[PDB]
Amino acid sequence: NYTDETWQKLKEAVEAIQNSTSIKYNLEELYQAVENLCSYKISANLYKQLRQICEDHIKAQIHQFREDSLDSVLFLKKIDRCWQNHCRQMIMIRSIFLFLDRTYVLQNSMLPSIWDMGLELFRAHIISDQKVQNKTIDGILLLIERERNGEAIDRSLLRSLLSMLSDLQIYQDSFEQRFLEETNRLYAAEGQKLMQEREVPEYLHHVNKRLEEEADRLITYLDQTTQKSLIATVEKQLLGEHLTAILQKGLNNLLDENRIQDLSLLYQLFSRVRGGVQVLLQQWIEYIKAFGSTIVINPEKDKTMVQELLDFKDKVDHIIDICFLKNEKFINAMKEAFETFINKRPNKPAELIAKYVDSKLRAEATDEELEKMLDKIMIIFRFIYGKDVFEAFYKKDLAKRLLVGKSASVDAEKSMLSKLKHECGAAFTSKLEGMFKDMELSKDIMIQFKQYMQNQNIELTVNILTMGYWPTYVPMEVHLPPEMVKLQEIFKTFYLGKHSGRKLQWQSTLGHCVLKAEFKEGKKELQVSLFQTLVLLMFNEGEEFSLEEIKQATGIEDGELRRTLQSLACGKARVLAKNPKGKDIEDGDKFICNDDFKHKLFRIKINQIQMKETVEEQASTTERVFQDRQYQIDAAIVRIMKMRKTLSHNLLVSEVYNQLKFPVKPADLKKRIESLIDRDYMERDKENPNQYNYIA
Amino acid sequence: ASYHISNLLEKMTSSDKDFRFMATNDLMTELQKDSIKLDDDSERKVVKMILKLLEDKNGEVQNLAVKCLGPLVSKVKEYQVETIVDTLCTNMLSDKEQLRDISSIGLKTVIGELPSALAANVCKKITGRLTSAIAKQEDVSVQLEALDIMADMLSRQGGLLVNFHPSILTCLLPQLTSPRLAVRKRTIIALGHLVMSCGNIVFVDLIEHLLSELSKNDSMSTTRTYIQCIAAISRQAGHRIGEYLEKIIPLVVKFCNVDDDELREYCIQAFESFVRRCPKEVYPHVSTIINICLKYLTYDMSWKVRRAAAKCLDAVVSTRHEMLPEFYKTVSPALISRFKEREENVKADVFHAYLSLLKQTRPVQGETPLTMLQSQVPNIVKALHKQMKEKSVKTRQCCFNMLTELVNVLPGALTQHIPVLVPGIIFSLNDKSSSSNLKIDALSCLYVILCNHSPQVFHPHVQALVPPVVACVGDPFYKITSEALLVTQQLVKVIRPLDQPSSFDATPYIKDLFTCTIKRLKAADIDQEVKERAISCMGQIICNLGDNLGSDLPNTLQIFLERLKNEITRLTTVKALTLIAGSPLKIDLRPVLGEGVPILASFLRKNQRALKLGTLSALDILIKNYSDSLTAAMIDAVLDELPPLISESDMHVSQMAISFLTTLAKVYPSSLSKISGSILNELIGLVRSPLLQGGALSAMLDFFQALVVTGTNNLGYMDLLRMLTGPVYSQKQSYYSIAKCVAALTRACPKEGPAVVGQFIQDVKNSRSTDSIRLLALLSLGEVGHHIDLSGQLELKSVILEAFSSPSEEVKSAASYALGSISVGNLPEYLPFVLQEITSQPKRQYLLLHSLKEIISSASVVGLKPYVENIWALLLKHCECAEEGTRNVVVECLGKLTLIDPETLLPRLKGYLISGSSYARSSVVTAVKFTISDHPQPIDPLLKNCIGDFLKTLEDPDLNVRRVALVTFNSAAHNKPSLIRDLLDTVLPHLYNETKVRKELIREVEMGPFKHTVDDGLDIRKAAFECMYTLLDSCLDRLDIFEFLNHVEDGLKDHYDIKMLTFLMLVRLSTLCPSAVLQRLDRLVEPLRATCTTKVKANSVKQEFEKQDELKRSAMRAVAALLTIPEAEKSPLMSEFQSQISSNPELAAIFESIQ
Amino acid sequence: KKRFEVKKWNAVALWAWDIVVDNCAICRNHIMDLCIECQCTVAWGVCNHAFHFHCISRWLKTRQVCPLDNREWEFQKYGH
Ligand SMILES: [Zn+2]
Ligand SMILES: [Zn+2]
Ligand SMILES: [Zn+2]
Repeated sequence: NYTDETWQKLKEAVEAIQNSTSIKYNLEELYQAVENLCSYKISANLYKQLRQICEDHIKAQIHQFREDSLDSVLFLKKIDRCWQNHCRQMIMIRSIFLFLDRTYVLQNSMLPSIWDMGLELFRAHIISDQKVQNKTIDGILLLIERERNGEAIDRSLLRSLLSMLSDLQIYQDSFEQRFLEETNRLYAAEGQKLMQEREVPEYLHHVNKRLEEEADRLITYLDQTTQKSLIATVEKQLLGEHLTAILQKGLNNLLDENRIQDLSLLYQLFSRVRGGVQVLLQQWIEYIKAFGSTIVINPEKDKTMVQELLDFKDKVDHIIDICFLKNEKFINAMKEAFETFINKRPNKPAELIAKYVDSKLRAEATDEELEKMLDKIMIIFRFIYGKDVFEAFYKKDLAKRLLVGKSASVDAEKSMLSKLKHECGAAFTSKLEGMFKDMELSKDIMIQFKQYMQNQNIELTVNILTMGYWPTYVPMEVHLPPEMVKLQEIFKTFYLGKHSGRKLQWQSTLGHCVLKAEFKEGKKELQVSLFQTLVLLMFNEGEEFSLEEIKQATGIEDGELRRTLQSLACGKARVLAKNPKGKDIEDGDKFICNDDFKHKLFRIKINQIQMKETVEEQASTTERVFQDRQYQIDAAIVRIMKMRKTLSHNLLVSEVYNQLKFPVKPADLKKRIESLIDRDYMERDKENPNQYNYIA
Repeated sequence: ASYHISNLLEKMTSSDKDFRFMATNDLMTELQKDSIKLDDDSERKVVKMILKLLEDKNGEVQNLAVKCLGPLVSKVKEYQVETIVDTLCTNMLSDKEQLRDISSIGLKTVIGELPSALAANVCKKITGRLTSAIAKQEDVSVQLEALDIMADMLSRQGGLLVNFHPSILTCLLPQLTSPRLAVRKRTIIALGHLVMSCGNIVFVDLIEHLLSELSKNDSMSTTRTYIQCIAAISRQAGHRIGEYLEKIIPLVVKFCNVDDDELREYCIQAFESFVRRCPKEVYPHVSTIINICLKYLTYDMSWKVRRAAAKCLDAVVSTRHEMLPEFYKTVSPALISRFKEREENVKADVFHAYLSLLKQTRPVQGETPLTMLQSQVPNIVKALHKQMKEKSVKTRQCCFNMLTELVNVLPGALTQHIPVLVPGIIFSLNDKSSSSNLKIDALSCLYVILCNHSPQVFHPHVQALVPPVVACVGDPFYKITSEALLVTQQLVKVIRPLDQPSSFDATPYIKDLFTCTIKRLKAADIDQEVKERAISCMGQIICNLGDNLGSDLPNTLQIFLERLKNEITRLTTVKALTLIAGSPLKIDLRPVLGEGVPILASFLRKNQRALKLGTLSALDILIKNYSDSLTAAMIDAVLDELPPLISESDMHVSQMAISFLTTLAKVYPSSLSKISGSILNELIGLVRSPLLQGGALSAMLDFFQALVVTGTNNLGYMDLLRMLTGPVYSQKQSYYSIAKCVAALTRACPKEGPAVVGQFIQDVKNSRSTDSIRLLALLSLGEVGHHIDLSGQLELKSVILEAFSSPSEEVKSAASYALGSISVGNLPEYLPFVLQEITSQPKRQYLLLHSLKEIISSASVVGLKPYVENIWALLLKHCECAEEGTRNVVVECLGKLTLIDPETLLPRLKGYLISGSSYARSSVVTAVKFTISDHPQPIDPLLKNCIGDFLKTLEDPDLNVRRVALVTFNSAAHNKPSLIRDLLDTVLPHLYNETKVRKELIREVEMGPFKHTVDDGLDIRKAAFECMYTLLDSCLDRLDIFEFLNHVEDGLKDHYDIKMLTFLMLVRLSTLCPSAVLQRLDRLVEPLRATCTTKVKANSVKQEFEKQDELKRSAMRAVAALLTIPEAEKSPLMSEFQSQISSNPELAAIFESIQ
Repeated sequence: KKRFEVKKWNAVALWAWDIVVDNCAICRNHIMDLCIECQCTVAWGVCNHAFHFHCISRWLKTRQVCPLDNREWEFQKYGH
């Protein structure tokens, strides 16, 4: 009777562990009562038997679930305990019928394992279909819904229940694409309500949190297939579909107030959506283009311009260093956007740069904060169309610094030459140092003048300059006291008799000298102009002279004279005193030499007139550069027509504009063409208005 | 090419400037492409030819040659590029000066065109020559030009030449002792780039050398360069100078002490880039070591010592927020405001240093930090009377910006101070001395004042204010004109005060304020920002100054009409007209509504969205206040444009439009002949929609309530019921929406008797009639009977109560709603029936109590108070475990009754608590849980006293009491911690106890052959652990973190369900307090070892594996967080573990998984 | 008994090539009075000679040195 006693020796063991009631026999005896029961033929009605009672117990569990209490939080903890129990009572039947699996069902591929069946009955009789399933998915979704606001769930309850759906293959199906469906309508409401309910800084605070929650909920209890398609729903709802509306109401603000905080956040987020980074790039350009076109288009901001332009470039660097995590796309957006606005104002921005550095090298000592200034000025200079405007203005302002008073630092000038001849030119500098060569070839012919004449028997240091390289000055006669017109000629007839066969043309505007002053309570000296010195010298022959009798004995035109006597007298109340006193001077005005000598330091400099740019000279030094351009055009066409004999008109306008930076609108270019046609340097023909020919 | 390059190289020396120029230039475009054809002969001729032209008599050929070498290197031989450098490097030594400039400039050009492979060989040859060139053998600008390239190299390719780092350093150290001050400053910049791209060993060699030489003191001319060096390193390196500083700061204090204009100035700015770059150093020394030196002017080089001291304070205030509250406000403003005059540049940095202090005082988003500032106000005002009349443009600008920030931070603070400020504003405003840049700030400031103050404070001053402001509006420059108009816009709101009545003279200025604006509105030929500001302003002038305005008004209104048609200004004029129409000074608009409404209706389809919402909101307030101008044509223009607006796509656009129609319905009942097409049809496109919000819903109920009252054709009562229900009489989510909608129609027009009747026989006829129909039928009864008195046809009660026993549980749950909601409409009648029914038969006990919840949850508080004691008596009787929900439904009514009035009931529960049962004690503590609200509620002060009385005597009881007691503590610590933060001392001892495994509660209840052990005290432990997670967000202020991390250990080796919860406690702890964690990081990693290594027995199942494998990856997920810790992480066991995880394949296949 | 004495003096003079009464070394008209291919501005070169631009542009065709020096001709200024 070994046949049908074992068939229900285990039917009292499986019926024992399903009701937790202990029997006599153990895992060492029952395991050996089935190992010697299962042969290679009778085991067909054993898996058929095991199923037979596994249905009869699980199918009795569903009648337990259908009761009164509707509240999910209780019902879910019930399914849970039913799955925790079932699952943890099968994994004891598998260890009893261990020899059933090793042999029979391992070799029956069509028939599922002992455990596989166990679940197969659970997805068919307890979850499967009808109230239990759909109210579990309803319960699971309700906890999830409550977790999305203040309410706290049982995080572990959701873990086993979703794991259960993972172990029953119903997850892929009855949950994921109905969870997402519900998640998509939740962030749609938020994405629209919160956008019109708060400010960008505070909305981005929220979206970062929200995203943190989902990517955190993804780990704790959700299944791992759903990552890609969940997170890309929230991004598509809180960031996607709102990008333009954020930079609409937020970006102009966030930039002005310079919130490196909320900017950094905006970038991290706008990285996560496809069209993101490029849309910020778009808007960032047209902010710079905008803020800059306000800094440089209006002349009412010339006073500051460059200074505020520097402050801006630094702010825009700081943001693309820390907020924009040094993105090369953006530096390239801005570099290009900076050039676009800097040049929307013809020539003035190039000029106000030259006048900035001129003032930043004048009569400040900390070169640690001065080299860093020139650095960030250079950093702005590279964007200019028409770098020639800066060339001359700096060249003529170098003249001021080189001949009329000394520079702030001795090395700082040669440091600025060095800092120049890159992104500037090698010929743009050979004219800049052609002056420096004149400075040191003069002070070399000075020693040969000084080391001869003193034994043969007013201290004099002449700087002899080449008229071609230097800002062509206007001459003016000056009635110099007959003793220095002696030293003028003890040197003129020294020069022409060394440097051979030349002319010399003395300048009064660039002459300056030192005077010993003797009055009351102060022997102080005065550095003064060649005009200041003659006006002050004639006070050694009595006191006071009308505007008439000065103009006679000094010999100045009213254009400069009215300016010089403006200084010394009423100008900050210095050394002279006008009888009909005011701001300006008129025909019958007298000037007494003021006998009270106020100044505290020694060696006073009243040489201010010679430091300032006259609008006579300013509006004129711009004008000379415009004229200078349409001559380099000639130097250009001749060079290209020389190399390649034939060329197109659309291939000649495309060559000269490539060869020089400055504007040159094609309307200017057609004038200069036929100032060479009508002079026979090049020839039109091949019966078209589109091709030219050389002929030397 | 082969012969064409054999051609160019002849043209390149044809004795003509033009010849050589174009030859090079053509070669320079060929080398900048991919470069076709350069044989190994070209390389030895072309590069031989380029080098020549670096010495040409023409400089433009020199320019092209120099700018040629760069785009030549990235297209030629490895050996050839080396050959070039050797030429330029020898040319550094030089003969003629012309060569020394062009070769140095060439070397820079080459240095750029280096990307990592070949670039090393390039730089190594250079670096070897530059080091020998930096050598001291006396040369002015051969040392300089070499130092110049040296820096330009380490900034780009300083990452290479790692084995050349200690070569450079030991040749730059003895150059700081150079005769020329120039060299010293040039070497600093060179060292600047080195300290960055090098590693420790050579950084330390510098810092020590620098320090020991400072200790040597030796030479004064050097000691100042030797401090300048410690400075530039702080800028470049930043956090690298972090460690070696406790040794540094003392020596630099001993030097800013020493008498010297120079050095003292160089120490304060070095002191700056310590508290500016390394917030680690925390020293108040620097503050005081500035306060003394912030005023060193005896009675000229002295000035710079102050400016540097001011900068530092500004950069010390800009970082520290804990140094503001008490400290700063007493010690700095007393000196900053004091030193508010001087020389312009120091003044500017001093000013700036108060702005930073005012920046820092901003809202976070005894005494508050701002009350000190409130006290400081009078001294600042006094100081700024002197300053605002200054010659300088820049000084006065810092004055206005000072106020502008002040008024924004502490608004109203400039009230008792106005009259001594205005003359200062008016000055800078109109006198020629200013710039565009300045008066635009003076205007902005004026605006910012006008807004944040009582319009009263300005009344006696409108005399001197109007004249120049009005003159500014007429300024040429556009940026001023707009800002002047934006001030003028508020000036009108200062004569207006139509919030609170105030007698003030208005008429004298309406002449001048008006004309100046229209002159800017009638322009149409200036900047568009002015054009808009003119409209934004004139809106406010018409809105307020109407009753004193001449016959200009109706004609100017026509100008608003013509600015409306404009593609640019429209939106601005739309909301400018929104504010006019809604002004209490009921002003005419009849002459421009005629054509205005269509032109407005038109905007609706412009999809600007912003314009959509703006025009809708104007259409609402234009139809309201002028409901006598409207023609039938006007309306039909608006209505045939609305259908796209009503759609689930955009709730807010829709709900604005719906509530516009609600306005229409109530004010022109004639007009609605029209909504029967598309509009209505799409309005059900929002009801059925599964996203209809409670806001937009009630925005629609009012619409229906106002639509069937008008009695318009097609849209009757019994008509609209079938437009709502028809859909649901055929076969997701909100059927509810269709009920509380159909309810609003009933209470509107009462042909209700029968309408309710057909609905009952629709539940009785559950034969043929589906749940989809029986469901909506019930919910609608509840929503109707909520306001109407439904105690009529008993085809009610006993029919609702039939659905209590329906196959569909959906129906039962909404049948419960129906009963509860119906009873509210006649409480005296139903409430003593429902109370009676609960005891009557348990056969329906649960669902009935859930109707009682909805009776508590909706009744008039006036009409429910009479029955309050009765309900309470019924609920007390029912804590029967007939089900478990039965209790939790009662333990929620009781709760919601406590919300209703707490004074009498809150201590009444504490009464039953004193000595209840095993289930009655469970009911009292959970009732007080549903009292805890998210945002503060008018019950919680009386709660904040009683929650002590509950919890304290709730941790000591037994069974499923502690589970609830700990959940009620959790909820309090999570939802509103200000109930618990001041109770944690007495409670935490009880809590941590419930974290240890109760040995008595483990019981053996084995099934059969296999043996099994269950833990009863699991859920009281699993709940206690979820408190330690909760207390880590708000309550770490009141915690012993060390004693806390003891219990983190228990649950690091506890039950699988708990291990999870504590693994997430670690990841939070290793961020929220990295300090205490690292101290115990020993006995936190070995419990994580156990959880990782233990392999599952290979015979077990699909789940048994993955359930432990998802466990394994929450331990690693937790190790990773302990790794990102203030770097001392390599402790004994942790360094062992890093080699253990890189050895195992599977244990690496878990670290791989997540990051 | 003098209040003012001349201590230092920094004179300034511009050296230029003196040729037959400033006359252009080609068209020999003047230097500020038009030329041949005109019957118009001064054109300074690297070498430092005064020329009418028209006449100096002519001499880049046949040769490239300067009609007075022998250095290769460049350009240094456009205006007297
Ligand atoms: Zn001539
Ligand atoms: Zn001419
Ligand atoms: Zn010559």
